[PDB]
Amino acid sequence: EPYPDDGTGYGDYPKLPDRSQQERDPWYDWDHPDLRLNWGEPMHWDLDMYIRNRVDTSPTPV
Amino acid sequence: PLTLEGIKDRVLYVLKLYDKIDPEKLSVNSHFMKDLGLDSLDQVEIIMAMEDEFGFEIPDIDAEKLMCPQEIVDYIADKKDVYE
Amino acid sequence: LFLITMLILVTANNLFQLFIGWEGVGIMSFLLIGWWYGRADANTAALQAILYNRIGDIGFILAMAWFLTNLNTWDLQQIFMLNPSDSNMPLIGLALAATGKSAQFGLHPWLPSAMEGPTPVSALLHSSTMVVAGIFLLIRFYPLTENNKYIQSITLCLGAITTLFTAMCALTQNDIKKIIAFSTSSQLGLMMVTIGINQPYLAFLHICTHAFFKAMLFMCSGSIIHSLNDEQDIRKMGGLFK
Amino acid sequence: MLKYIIPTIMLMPLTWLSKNNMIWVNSTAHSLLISFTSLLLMNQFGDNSLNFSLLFFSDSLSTPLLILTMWLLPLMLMASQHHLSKENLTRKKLFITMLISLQLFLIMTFTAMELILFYILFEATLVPTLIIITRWGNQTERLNAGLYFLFYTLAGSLPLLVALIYIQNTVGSLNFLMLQYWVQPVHNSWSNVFMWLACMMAFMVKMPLYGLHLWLPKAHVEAPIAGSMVLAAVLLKLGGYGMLRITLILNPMTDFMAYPFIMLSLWGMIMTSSICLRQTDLKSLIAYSSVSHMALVIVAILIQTPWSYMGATALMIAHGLTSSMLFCLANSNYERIHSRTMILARGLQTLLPLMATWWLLASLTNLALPPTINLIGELFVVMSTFSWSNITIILMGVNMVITALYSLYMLIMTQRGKYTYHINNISPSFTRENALMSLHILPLLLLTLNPKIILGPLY
Amino acid sequence: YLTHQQKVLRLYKRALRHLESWCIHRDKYRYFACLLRARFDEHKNEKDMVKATQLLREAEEEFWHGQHPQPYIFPESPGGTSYERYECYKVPEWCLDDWHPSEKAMYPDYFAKREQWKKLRRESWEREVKQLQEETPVGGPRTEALPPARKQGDLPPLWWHIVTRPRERPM
Amino acid sequence: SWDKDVYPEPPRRTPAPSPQTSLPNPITYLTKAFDLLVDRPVTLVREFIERQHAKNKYYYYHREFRRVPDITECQEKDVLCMFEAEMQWRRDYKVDQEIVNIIQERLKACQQREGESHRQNCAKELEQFTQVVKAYQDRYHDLGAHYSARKCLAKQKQRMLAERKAAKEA
Amino acid sequence: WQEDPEPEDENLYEKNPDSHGYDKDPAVDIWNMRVVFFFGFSIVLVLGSTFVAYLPDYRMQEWARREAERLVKYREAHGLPIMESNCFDPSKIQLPE
Amino acid sequence: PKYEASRLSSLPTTLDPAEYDISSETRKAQAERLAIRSRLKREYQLQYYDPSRRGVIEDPALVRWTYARSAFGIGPLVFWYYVFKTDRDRKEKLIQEGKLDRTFNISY
Amino acid sequence: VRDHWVHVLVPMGFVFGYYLDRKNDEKLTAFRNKSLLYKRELKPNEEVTWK
Amino acid sequence: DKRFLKLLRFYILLTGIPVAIGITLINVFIGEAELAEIPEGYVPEHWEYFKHPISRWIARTFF
Ligand SMILES: CCCCCCCCCCCCO[C@@H]1O[C@H](CO)[C@@H](O[C@H]2O[C@H](CO)[C@@H](O)[C@H](O)[C@H]2O)[C@H](O)[C@H]1O
Ligand SMILES: CCCCCCCCCCCCO[C@@H]1O[C@H](CO)[C@@H](O[C@H]2O[C@H](CO)[C@@H](O)[C@H](O)[C@H]2O)[C@H](O)[C@H]1O
Ligand SMILES: CCCCCCCCCCCCO[C@@H]1O[C@H](CO)[C@@H](O[C@H]2O[C@H](CO)[C@@H](O)[C@H](O)[C@H]2O)[C@H](O)[C@H]1O
Ligand SMILES: CCCCCCCCCCCCO[C@@H]1O[C@H](CO)[C@@H](O[C@H]2O[C@H](CO)[C@@H](O)[C@H](O)[C@H]2O)[C@H](O)[C@H]1O
Ligand SMILES: CCCCCCCCCCCCO[C@@H]1O[C@H](CO)[C@@H](O[C@H]2O[C@H](CO)[C@@H](O)[C@H](O)[C@H]2O)[C@H](O)[C@H]1O
Repeated sequence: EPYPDDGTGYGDYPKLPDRSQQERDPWYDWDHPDLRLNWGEPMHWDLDMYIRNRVDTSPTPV
Repeated sequence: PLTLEGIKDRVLYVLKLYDKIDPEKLSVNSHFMKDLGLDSLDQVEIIMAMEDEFGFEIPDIDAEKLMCPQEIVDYIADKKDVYE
Repeated sequence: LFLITMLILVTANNLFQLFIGWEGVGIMSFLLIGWWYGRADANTAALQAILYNRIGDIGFILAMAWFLTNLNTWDLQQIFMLNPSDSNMPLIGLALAATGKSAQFGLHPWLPSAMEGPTPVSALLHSSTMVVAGIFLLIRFYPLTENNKYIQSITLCLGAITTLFTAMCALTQNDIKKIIAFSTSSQLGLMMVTIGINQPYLAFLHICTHAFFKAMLFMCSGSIIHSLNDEQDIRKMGGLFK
Repeated sequence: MLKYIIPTIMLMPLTWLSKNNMIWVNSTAHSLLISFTSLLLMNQFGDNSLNFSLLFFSDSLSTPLLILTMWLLPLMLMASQHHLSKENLTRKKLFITMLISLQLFLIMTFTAMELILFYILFEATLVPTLIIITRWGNQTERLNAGLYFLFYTLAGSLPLLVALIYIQNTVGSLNFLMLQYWVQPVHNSWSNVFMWLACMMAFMVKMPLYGLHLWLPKAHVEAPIAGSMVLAAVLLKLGGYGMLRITLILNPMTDFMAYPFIMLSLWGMIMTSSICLRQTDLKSLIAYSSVSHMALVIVAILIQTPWSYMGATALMIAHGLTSSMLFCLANSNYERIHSRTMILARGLQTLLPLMATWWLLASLTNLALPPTINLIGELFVVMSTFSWSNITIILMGVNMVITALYSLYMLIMTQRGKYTYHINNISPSFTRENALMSLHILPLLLLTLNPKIILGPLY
Repeated sequence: YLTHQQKVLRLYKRALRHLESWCIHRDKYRYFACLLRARFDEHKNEKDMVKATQLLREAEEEFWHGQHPQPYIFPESPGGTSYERYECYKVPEWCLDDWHPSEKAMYPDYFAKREQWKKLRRESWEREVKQLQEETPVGGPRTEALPPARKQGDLPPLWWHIVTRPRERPM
Repeated sequence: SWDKDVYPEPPRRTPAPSPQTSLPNPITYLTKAFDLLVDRPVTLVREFIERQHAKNKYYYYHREFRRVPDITECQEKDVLCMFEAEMQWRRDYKVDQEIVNIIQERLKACQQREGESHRQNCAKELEQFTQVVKAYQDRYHDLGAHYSARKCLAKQKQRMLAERKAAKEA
Repeated sequence: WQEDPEPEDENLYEKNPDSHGYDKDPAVDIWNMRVVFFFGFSIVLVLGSTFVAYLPDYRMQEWARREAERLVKYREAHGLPIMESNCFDPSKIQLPE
Repeated sequence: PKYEASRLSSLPTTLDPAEYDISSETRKAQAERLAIRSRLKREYQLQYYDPSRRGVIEDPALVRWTYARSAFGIGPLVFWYYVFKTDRDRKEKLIQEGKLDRTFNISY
Repeated sequence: VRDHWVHVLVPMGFVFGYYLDRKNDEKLTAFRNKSLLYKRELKPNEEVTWK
Repeated sequence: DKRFLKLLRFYILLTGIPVAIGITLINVFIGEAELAEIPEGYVPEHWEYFKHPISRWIARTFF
């Protein structure tokens, strides 16, 4: 699913869920364990914002 | 410093303090389901005691596969880099 | 190096030399909090300390700019001699810088996060180096603050909310290092309260006395953690008295 | 200045007449000797500038920029010789010739008394710089980077030429020593508003001013290492040096004409610092970092205070070494993994422990840790702009926080964390690379002991 | 992706761990753990699978309300205090290739044994690639499972980075 | 080593020891140790060095600048006269900066020297500092980075015109 | 078209484990390290830092201090103001009007 | 009390109503996703485990990301212009009147 | 020496540059010992105050 | 890394030690100049307005 067709400049780059990398399964054998990414999978447009050192979107107990 | 025999001794020691297991029937190769008559709820509690015995977590995807004491000894030995 | 930068800070006679020590302890705390640099949470905590302390540094440079513009000096001797009466702006800057350095409410979360560092780091960070620097800066400037009731009211309420809020956080924490860290934040708030009641020398005495037993508490927690193979949750301790 | 012009020119026959395998040894060795003699320019007086002849002079503004220029040539030679190792011999010698010809134009540019002479030399630097980028860049869009760089410059520089020729007709001279005594005030009129803009916009593009800056990241991403080094360290400062000189004849009109550029600079420094937090190309991040730092220099020059001019001089020198060192650090990773993507090769402190230290020191100077001359320059500007208006401390302080955030973010992302598993060609740091890093940082830190030689004429 | 049986068993373990965080004391935990087990044993034989899914969904709603906001985490588990603590000391084995000959000379026995492993790796690789070609359907792998070696002298395909990975406590 | 009139200090008043205890003073014994172990060897090295210095006595001088006509006496655009006047004004500007620095050093030394009594006892220094800063401000403040004797004169004449007007309205 | 394949990257350390990274030829590589280290560190940095440390009163700030001391001494000994507001003598100024 | 998801705090998977109703269509889609993942995993692994490979395994997903990413404009300038202009007009007015204190201000 | 003769080029360029800088001062001697600031009487063995 | 730091240390000290020793001997055995009033009728050389022997050597030789 692409980003909405505006002048924003996303082209056909996929719009992926707005979730932190912290939400990915820490036990799965990621090709990049520190980022929890597999080689070849499409990267979120804002991946650099969602690395584990930055913005977390994980469910909260409250 | 853990050893293969040391790990095995403690895995069986924990199982021999579990009332649902008869310590006479228990061996390293006893299947928790087929030989000891336990259920999968029981298996989850066995894995939890192992995690408590050695102080580290066994993720659910790996834990569900450990159906006898030897498979637990192998799993613990592999994660702790025990070769002897 | 962490000790050296602190002694630069404490013996500094002009604001530029003091700024050298101020920023030095900040970066040494970044290097020691992020000691285990393969751990993302350690790197995150180390950068968080830099973030909050650089927000407080805005206050430090504001005071530096006001003192140069209005008094033509960065030397403590000339500032106290000229004794400005419209000191609201320079002191508000110092209070902001102290708030970051001493983890007062608003710029406070980084101090408990600093528990990422090895235990000796926490013992030295919380006792004789970084965190008391914010309090020390305000004690250095008591000749100005003792004539400013408005500044006293601000530091009083800031310390009061700090000492109560962080002590309240400590009531439920299960990590032994965080309980002690929140104890330091609460003790820092009390020191800020002492500054707010115009008792700088009492605030200074608490820095000295606090150093002894706060560093001891961390070393005792480190003794426990080491004997329990890096366990830090108090729910897994118990029965250690004998 | 002939004692520097002639030996620099002689570097050309040295390079072309050297044995094939000695071109880097000979050019590097002798360019370092020229750099050593450049320290004779430190004979500065309290009142008068050092006026050699009818063509060239050297005051405390030009001298530190001259020393930086001649220091940078051997560093660029050291930095270039590896990725040019497969080049054929004639094209290597042509590459070294461009660098030498760039030094020749630069040292003449910084020492010219007459402003048209400064203009011609200021323009001449474009040719070797453009040729270095388009001929020896790696990627397809180096051709576009050249055109953007070329035509941004000429869009501003041609109005400057017209203004300069107009000023000589009215005043009778463009000798900078004469202008100091015959300068007359600039009264309000639309004609003087365009004279002001024509006198300034060319230097604004070079700095670059925020809003005229997009050529810079494009240029850096395409340039070879030596191109980035000279561009970041010296070529940007041509605009800073030009503004510091030409503002002499723009008073009092600068009072109100500076506002829109100060607003662009003050806000632009926050915008570009924030942009650095989200850059994915390491070279592009360093390029945006330069824009943010040079925004401070523009503010310092425009508010025209003794403290701001001293800070501007120190910032220009300090940034030149720091930014050049960062491109060299970024390039050392690139020569292993052949990518500028910042997230590609992580955890490099585990694999390259000493290069991690250089990264640490470069980052610490980039965020202006006291008492580095980076902080001295920044602090002086912050001091002076507070007097200009107290509210500026808010934007200055916020920029300090963001700069620390992206500087350390660079360090944490590339050097810390876990190493990338599949990257198995991270060979140990070479002696050449370690020497290159240390030849930036050591003189930069030694300047802390004697900052006065980089504070400029207002000292 | 998870079966119903897997979801119930995951919930039981997760619920028990949070209950322990609440109870703290072992005798108190034992008591309430058995009560919790009896709640699962009550509906163990529910054969109506629509009813069973309702039981699990309410159970997970109950868990979310009653979870500990600061549960106990094993120190080296994700989110624990020692998680990734030793990553900085893990150095990949290819780094030894770049050691200077004088450094390698300090460990003559170790580096001779390393050469045998590198030879074992080189001579095995083609058979590993061939085994994977023969056993992979036309569309490519449908799962990530890798096979064992099938003959004598063969090694299980793609073994090097498992077998020679850094020790958990490498220094 | 320096002019006591430029950098004055009041006469020093040190009370005599007056022990009211039988316990020995540790500072007195450390002082004697410091004299024997630190000062004397230090003094011996220095006296050897000064003996070498006395064998080679040579001098340097403080440069004297003749006075030249001010910018007020320079014809417009006459750069030869303007140049000398401008250079002289620049030398004077640096000198006035150091005059202020001397007075600030006096003030700061008094503040430290007088301790908790500085506010009263440093009044004379405070007054002298106040006056020199006012004179310095009048001469040189607000000229800008491109300052000159011309701009300095323009400011003085603006100040003189404001003073002439105010006196007239009185 | 007909075109060469991309060359494989070369590791200087494989042929020369002692490489300084300057040249594939070991003799040239060692010479190039020596000029950089000698002319860079031994000469420019060490001697250049020494040269800067001993510059003769850079920009007269020491002379200015001595001169200021001479004027402060003279003016206070003669009951004169340390500094006057006026930079130039009013007698030499003819105001407008 | 039901969970309210927010942009910065997602709905937990155990509370997501679509996690318990998994049909044949959903299972088929998950298998297609696992197949794509496995195919990429194998392609990566045959290079990562190749004993003769020295270098970087170029990732087209990473390249596409950097390429896509490398591919409120007067309002704040006007806002800041009026803030500083208003402040400096006020300040200049007071200095001309003598009502601004600059007693010890000789650095600028 | 055909091996190392090229190493005198930059050093000779510096000497020639130094010499030409000095010759240029010889063309700018119109105010030598004539500025109001520095003008004086020549010393007995002095031909010129500076060169 | 260790080789580079040894080379860096050696080449800094190669001239650093001789310069450090040279400064000490100059300070000890030549010493600094002494301030004097300009004798009446005496015109000092431009390098006689500086105190340290290295500074007045720099002024004499180069400036
Ligand atoms: C009469 C007016 C004209 C005046 C001309 C004055 C200069 C005359 C120079 C004549 C000699 C030229 O020398 C001839 O060219 C070059 C450099 O010299 C030499 O060959 C060169 O090859 C390579 C460079 O490519 C290097 O190793 C080195 O520069 C040199 O050996 C030839 O072996 C020599 O035969
Ligand atoms: C990024 C670019 C930033 C651009 C900033 C633009 C600043 C604009 C400045 C506007 C002021 C221009 O200069 C202004 O020109 C007019 C010329 O008619 C002068 O005024 C002159 O013409 C008008 C006619 O309307 C007469 O009323 C007036 O008597 C006469 O002196 C003003 O004295 C001068 O103030
Ligand atoms: C005024 C300052 C000038 C400073 C210039 C500094 C330049 C330093 C460059 C040094 C490089 C020397 O590099 C190399 O060393 C030796 C020198 O005998 C020679 O190498 C070899 O040459 C021939 C044999 O082939 C022999 O005479 C020599 O003994 C042998 O070592 C090379 O001909 C020279 O190129
Ligand atoms: C650390 C190495 C630094 C290398 C660079 C410096 C090299 C030269 C340094 C010292 C040179 C000798 O220093 C020089 O000695 C004599 C003092 O004897 C001084 O000369 C002065 O006194 C001597 C008598 O003593 C007489 O010649 C005369 O009265 C006067 O010229 C010089 O003004 C001084 O500069
Ligand atoms: C950072 C250091 C860089 C070093 C670079 C090295 C370049 C080499 C420069 C050598 C220059 C020597 O140049 C020569 O020195 C002697 C010193 O006795 C000077 O000698 C003269 O100096 C002054 C000039 O008024 C007088 O004392 C007198 O006329 C005479 O002694 C000459 O004026 C100069 O022609």
